[PDB]
Amino acid sequence: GRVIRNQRKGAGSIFTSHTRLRQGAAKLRTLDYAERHGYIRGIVKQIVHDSGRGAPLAKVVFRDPYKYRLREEIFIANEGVHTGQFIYAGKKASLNVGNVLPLGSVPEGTIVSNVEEKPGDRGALARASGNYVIIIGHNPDENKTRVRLPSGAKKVISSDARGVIGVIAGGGRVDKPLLKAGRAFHKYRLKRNSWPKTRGVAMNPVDHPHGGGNHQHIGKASTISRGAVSGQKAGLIAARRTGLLRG
Amino acid sequence: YATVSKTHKTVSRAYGGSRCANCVKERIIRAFLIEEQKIVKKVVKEQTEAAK
Amino acid sequence: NPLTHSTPKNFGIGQAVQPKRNLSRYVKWPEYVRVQRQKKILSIRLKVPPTIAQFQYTLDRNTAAETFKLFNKYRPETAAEKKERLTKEAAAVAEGKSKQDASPKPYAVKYGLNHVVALIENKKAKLVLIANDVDPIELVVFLPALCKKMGVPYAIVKGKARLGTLVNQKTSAVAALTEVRAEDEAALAKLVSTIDANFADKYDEVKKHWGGGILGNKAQAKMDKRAKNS
RNA sequence: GAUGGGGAAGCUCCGUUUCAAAGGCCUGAUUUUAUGCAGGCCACCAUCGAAAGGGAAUCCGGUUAAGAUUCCGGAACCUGG
RNA sequence: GCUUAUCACCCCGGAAUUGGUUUAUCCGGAGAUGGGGUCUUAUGGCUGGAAGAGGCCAGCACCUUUGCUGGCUCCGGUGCGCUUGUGACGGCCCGUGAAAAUCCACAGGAAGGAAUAGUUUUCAUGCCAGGUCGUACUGAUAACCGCAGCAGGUCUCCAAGG
RNA sequence: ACGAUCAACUU
RNA sequence: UUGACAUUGUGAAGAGACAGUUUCUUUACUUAUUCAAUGAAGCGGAGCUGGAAUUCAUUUUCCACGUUCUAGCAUUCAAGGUCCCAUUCGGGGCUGAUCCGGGUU
Ligand SMILES: [Mg+2]
Ligand SMILES: [Mg+2]
Ligand SMILES: [Mg+2]
Ligand SMILES: [Mg+2]
Ligand SMILES: [Mg+2]
Ligand SMILES: [Mg+2]
Ligand SMILES: [Mg+2]
Ligand SMILES: [Mg+2]
Ligand SMILES: [Mg+2]
Repeated sequence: GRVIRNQRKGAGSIFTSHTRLRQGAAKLRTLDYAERHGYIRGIVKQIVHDSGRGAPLAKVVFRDPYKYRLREEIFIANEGVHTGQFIYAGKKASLNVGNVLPLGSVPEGTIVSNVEEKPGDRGALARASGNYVIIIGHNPDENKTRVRLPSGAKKVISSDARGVIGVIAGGGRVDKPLLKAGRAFHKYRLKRNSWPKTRGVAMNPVDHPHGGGNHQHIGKASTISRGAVSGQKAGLIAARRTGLLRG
Repeated sequence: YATVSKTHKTVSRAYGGSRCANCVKERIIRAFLIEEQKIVKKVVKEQTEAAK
Repeated sequence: NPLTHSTPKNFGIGQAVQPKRNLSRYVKWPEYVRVQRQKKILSIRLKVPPTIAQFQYTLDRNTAAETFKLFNKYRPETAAEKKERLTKEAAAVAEGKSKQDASPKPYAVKYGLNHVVALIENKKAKLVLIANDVDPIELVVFLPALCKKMGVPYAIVKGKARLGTLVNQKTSAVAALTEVRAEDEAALAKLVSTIDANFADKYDEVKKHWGGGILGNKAQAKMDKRAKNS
């Protein structure tokens, strides 16, 4: 009989993201004439930590083609990129780690990151630390490229969509156990208000579908259908299966 | 810094009170060497464009 | 001069900030400019039923110029001439009084939509000029059919502003000659012949032809490329 | 949190730079007097939000029933002109 | 006002027999140790401000506005001391720990400028002004909240000897 | 190869 | 969430059943609608300039279009080249920087 926690998150009052210390949105350059027809050279000034982000960020300076000034861009740093390195972004850019190329300008098997879903969206795929997209094929007839995503999914993207050669830096981060509540605390105080988590079965029925009972138990199937409504979707939503894989 | 004279705020050199005199030396050497290399590069290009 | 040298810049990609070029093609115009351009584009993209697009078949430059040369000989009297005409009429009423008509009969261009449509219906109009740019077009869209029904020669001519300046208005949207002088009857007959050769005689064929359906520059090029191979 | 704009029967709601024609710098200046045409200058969008965050510049001695880094005496400093 | 520094940097020189060096093991042919220099002025010293003030005393006069006169006010030491500021470091993070106003410098070269007053002056001195509102007192076993002059509650600075 | 001076508080 | 009608137009194919009608494929078009971006900067077509023509100079042709050791620098309607003017410490046009369509992409 009460609005439950996952319903309350959408009003976004105390559940917004903590963005005070963040360096700015990490995205590729706006796709312009220079990247569309040739290449443009930028310089890596800094590799900086970003609050709430596992991967480090590269800060790259490009010359403005139309006005006398410099433009800062916040890239997600790939493994091996160093300060003082020259970055080449465009159709005619070379196949080197850190360079930004259209997906149609790389051979099959190329490892890229920060891949655009559509050309000009400035990077949407394979952004977290240690993640990458594999180029697996080309269809020049329909100007399309097949890729494998970090989740194992196969995708078809415009060959004009851009990517950064290499793999996102910071990999292996989740291989270290946190060991204690305080490290999770500090991890999430830079992200959002999602920790700690109270179990639904530890609540009363007013608070959660899992609440109540003279023992802690869910009492009805925890696999919830797609067509369930808000306040009902607590548990395993639209689960094709459950239980430990391979016995 | 708006109160004191220019002497307190700069050094008698190019990029006086903005760069550290080793970075200025590095800038000078890099500029001269890359400009000479650009001359060499275009002479090589003009030579190799005469092969045909 | 030994003190001057050839710099030339390299405006290729990655070098030498681009010079100022004409960007008139990429200007983000105000909304009213955008809408008044796109409305014309949409009008010609859609298939135009023959009742419209009977317009945009306007009288050509030479015949229109001579037509207006004739119509300019029958300009309605303005306020300045009407005031002194009324003074002459006042004097004639004072002393002369033939019956009441010491002033001569006027020969003037007839204008005004309701007045002209009534003249067409009574078959008094000997030549009707219809402006080609009346918005809303419903005001004159029936006029060519009405003139054809009544057997009155009509021309679709460019400029409601031009008709207006003919009849001392900002805009007229229609003009008509119902009577001309003897020395201008033969010129009127020549105009009627030329006008009928373009509007009344082709009316039945125009009434069955749909306008519009025209593509833009890029789509036209792409369709030409497709048609070259397929 | 206005404006542009959109929603709402409406009280009003969204949104904070947005799908807007959104402005002020120097220089020519006959200084009865304020301007006349010049040629670009970013495109930053109002405003409110801290007496513990940032921040131009003052100290000592004396003095009252009750005021003082504020008054008196002396000695400084900053900003604008 | 003069002077005064850890760090940093410069010149000479070319280092294995490796050296220098911190409480903490880092540094050196990408030039160490060494010799000689440059710089930030935290901070301290001397001088001006300034002894004329303030402090402590001694002689007379005394409510005659209430005083007057004179002297001294100096030189050292010590530290795992306390409080506090600061520096160079070191540890820690799947945590790497605001923004803007504002000020300055540099790059650039648009203009402007030369002989009994021809430009400009971030150098010295000189002239004028700096509005508005707050400012008393308590801040608590009696000045606040708790029905009160209530053993409750209510943020913070300084902190002597054994 | 020591001598002379100054100074703490730990064991 | 699913269907229907409206928004909602234009070509074809062609399953056809059969002057025509009627459901039914499949794909096509762009201007309605929808998504996104930019300070709406380089879009589309053609041309010039290069190389393979087994070209007929006749593009039944495709690809390229000034930047790739280096943590420098890149701005004053651009120097230059050409014309015009009563030119002084100059002013202007064209070219440099191909042409055309005003569809920002
Ligand atoms: Mg739990
Ligand atoms: Mg319980
Ligand atoms: Mg249930
Ligand atoms: Mg304020
Ligand atoms: Mg007091
Ligand atoms: Mg005073
Ligand atoms: Mg006070
Ligand atoms: Mg007080
Ligand atoms: Mg007080």
